[PDB]
Amino acid sequence: TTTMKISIEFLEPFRMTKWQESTRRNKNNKEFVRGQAFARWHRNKKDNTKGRPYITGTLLRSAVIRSAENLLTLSDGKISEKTCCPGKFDTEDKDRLLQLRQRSTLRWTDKNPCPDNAETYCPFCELLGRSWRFRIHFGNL
Amino acid sequence: HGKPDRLEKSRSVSIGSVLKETVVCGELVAKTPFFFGAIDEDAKQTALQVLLTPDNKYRLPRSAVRGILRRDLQTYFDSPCNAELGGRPCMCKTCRIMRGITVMDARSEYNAPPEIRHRTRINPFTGTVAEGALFNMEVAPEGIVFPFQLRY
Amino acid sequence: IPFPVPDIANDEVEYQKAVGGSKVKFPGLLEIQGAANHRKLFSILKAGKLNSAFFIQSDDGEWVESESKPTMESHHSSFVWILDTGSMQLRQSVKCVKDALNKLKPKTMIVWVT
Amino acid sequence: FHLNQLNDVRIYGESAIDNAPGAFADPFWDELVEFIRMLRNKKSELWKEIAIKAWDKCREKEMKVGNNIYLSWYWARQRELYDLAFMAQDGIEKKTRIADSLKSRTTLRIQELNELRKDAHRKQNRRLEDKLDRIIEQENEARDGAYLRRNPPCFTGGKREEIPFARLPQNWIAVHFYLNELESHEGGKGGHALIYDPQKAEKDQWQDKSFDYKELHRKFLEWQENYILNEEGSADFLVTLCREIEKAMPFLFKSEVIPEDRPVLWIPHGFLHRLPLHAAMKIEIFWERHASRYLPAWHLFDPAPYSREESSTLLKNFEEYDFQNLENGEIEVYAPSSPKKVKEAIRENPAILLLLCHGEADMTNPFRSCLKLKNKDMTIFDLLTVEDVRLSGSRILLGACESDMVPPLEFSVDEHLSVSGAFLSHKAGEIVAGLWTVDSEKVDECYSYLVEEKDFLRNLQEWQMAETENFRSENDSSLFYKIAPFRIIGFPA
Ligand SMILES: [Zn+2]
Ligand SMILES: [Zn+2]
Repeated sequence: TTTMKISIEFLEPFRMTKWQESTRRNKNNKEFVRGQAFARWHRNKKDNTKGRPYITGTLLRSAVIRSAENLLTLSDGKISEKTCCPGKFDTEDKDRLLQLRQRSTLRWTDKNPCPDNAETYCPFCELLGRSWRFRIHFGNL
Repeated sequence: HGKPDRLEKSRSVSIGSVLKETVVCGELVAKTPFFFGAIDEDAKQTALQVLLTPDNKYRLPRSAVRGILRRDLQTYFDSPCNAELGGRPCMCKTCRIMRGITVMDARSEYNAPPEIRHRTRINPFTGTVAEGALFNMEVAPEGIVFPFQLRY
Repeated sequence: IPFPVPDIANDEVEYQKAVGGSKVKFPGLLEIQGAANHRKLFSILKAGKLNSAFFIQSDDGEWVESESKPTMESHHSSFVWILDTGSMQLRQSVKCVKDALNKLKPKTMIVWVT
Repeated sequence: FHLNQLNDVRIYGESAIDNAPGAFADPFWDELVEFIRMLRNKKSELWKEIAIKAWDKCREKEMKVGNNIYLSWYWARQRELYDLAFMAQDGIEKKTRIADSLKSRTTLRIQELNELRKDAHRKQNRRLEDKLDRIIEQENEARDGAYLRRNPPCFTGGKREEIPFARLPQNWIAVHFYLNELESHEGGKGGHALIYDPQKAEKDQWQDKSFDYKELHRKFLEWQENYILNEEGSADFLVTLCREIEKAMPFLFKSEVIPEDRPVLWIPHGFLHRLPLHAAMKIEIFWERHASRYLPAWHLFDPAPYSREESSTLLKNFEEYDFQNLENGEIEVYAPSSPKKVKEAIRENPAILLLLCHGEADMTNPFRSCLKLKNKDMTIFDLLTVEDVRLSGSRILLGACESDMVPPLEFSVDEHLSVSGAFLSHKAGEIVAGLWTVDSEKVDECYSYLVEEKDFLRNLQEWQMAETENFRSENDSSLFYKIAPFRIIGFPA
């Protein structure tokens, strides 16, 4: 593996969620689900407010995927000599997912997604990580 | 808190390859005193309080600017938006514009303390102050200048 | 041979690009052998936006509608060629020309080919 | 029930339903549906008896609800009881009665208000006209979600007879749709088409065909959003949707279901009011086999003669384009028309009324859908408050875009309040209108033929077939997008 160091610089005041107990970090808690787009507070020890803020790599990943959809829309799906399929955003075990996509997905081709047992995946499916094992892993900030 | 919908159906939408970004820069200048309300729960002495930065500059917040833009767009089109939080994005003419808009949060160079105004209510029957109706208010002066940047 | 029963052709037809939620004139009748108006017509037919029909004179002397197609890019010596944007208007105007020949809707035009 | 005293369960359940309260706001109605679901989940045979009696009581007391506001607030929550009764009931005709009792309950009351306004006008009861205006105004407010300061007034109903299915003329076929959400959500088919052939012996007159509507609904939503954003770049999604109709309902192209070349009456439900069912695509299009006609609901079936007046009018506010075929017909044309002219024509009961103008369906509230007339838009709200209207038996042709479209939302009750629906609520004979944007040249050439040949059912089919031969040569989505939007609403004598 090869490591890419990154940093994020804010130009405006950013929003942060209120810390919650582990019994409440699930889809049936409206307060937790509403805060999932903000920064988080980490308590060093659960019975004390002492802590520090952080940002999950999952959120950055989601923002990057949205950006990739827009860029591929502008290029008509071309990236170098390769062309991207529509990606796949369809899961049978829904209840695994804490959040589900409500917005529509941007479209650039009629072609079907890459097969689930393929060896070769187009760049968008590599970015989706569809190719304990990661191909592109986002750490926390 | 808005509740997202887990039975929402999936859609693919083209939007096309034509895509432009317009940038507008300027200033917003206070022609009257102004009041962006925000109470510090640990400050009891003043009843109505103004929003400030931690270093006591006046703040024109992004949330208010977006809210006013959405209000004035509905005033232009002359049709209120009825949509509730959650579910697939609303397709009315105002929401589609607001989904392209971006605005900077802004603050002032001016950082002097606010004015304090007295305020009261008169009992109409007796012509004298009503029971409990004495209160005070922070106010931001006229003449403050804010940077303004909008993108679409 | 000049076009028989010329009384029934229109004076002018005016085709226009349609609109919803760029003009071209023609003189209503053309006579042609098997050039500006001809190139103009050829432009529209290559664009593909006129319906059309044909008549042919059967040996008994009566004109009958031809079983043929005007593909882009028999013993018979003259053709009547009717064109319209409207399919149903064409089916009406072709009836009118059948009655006229064997004894029009506004956008119909006639071409006499010899 | 927990004591297995099932005859006493029957007795107490019947006693409870027989004494049910009038107000659908009462918590009784929640407890009743919970009770029926409990019986069904324990797989007790009692559940089918109780469900049908509960439906019959609910249907009886919907009749007493006084206006569309309370109807949308409280009765709309009882839909699941109709789903349960539809599943309990085995007879197909009685299934169809259960289905039909849910449809167009608000439009019925708008129609009754339109009738009341006639009697008030001819008797100059001004204060009754103000009450009639207030109720429409408050209904308009409620669909914007606004708080109502005053209790809306209540109106007793018209003479709501139950229409026998036998009153369909002998040469027609009727297809009644129902979308059972509970059955769908449990993973069943959930979509039903109830098909009536009046020519057969009575034991064979009904068929019940069922289908899965989830994918059809997804492709509808996909076309709808692409339409709002593009719009005419959505033609390929329209072709996809029309092919999906046949994928979901393969029985539409089988002669043993729909006999050869007989005309079909559609009575849709839910989002099926939005679709061009006449354009289902096997290539073979449905309109090549059958002519089609639409009603919102079967209890609205009311054949009346066409108007006797020897007068017709064409009103135009459309100056980009020259309608050469319509403007050289025998009908006189007035342009540019304002809302005052439309209000004048609408109280002359014309034989044929043509309106050529732009139109726009609202995105949030049906009452704000409008026609673009000269200096002012005319909305559905304006049409439903014109004081003097006389359209009984008139034939109406709307050249406007989206004149049969409704907002991209699901209202709390089954309803299709388009502009075409507004005209039908004034008892027009039949209306021709567009389900989406309409091309001006196609409007000209279609409506000219309809006006010349005054039999809309056959003539629209002949026009659609005559255009399809140009579709086949290249299978161009853009051309199909231009043929498909027109449909006929209403059923005259
Ligand atoms: Zn791929
Ligand atoms: Zn909206």
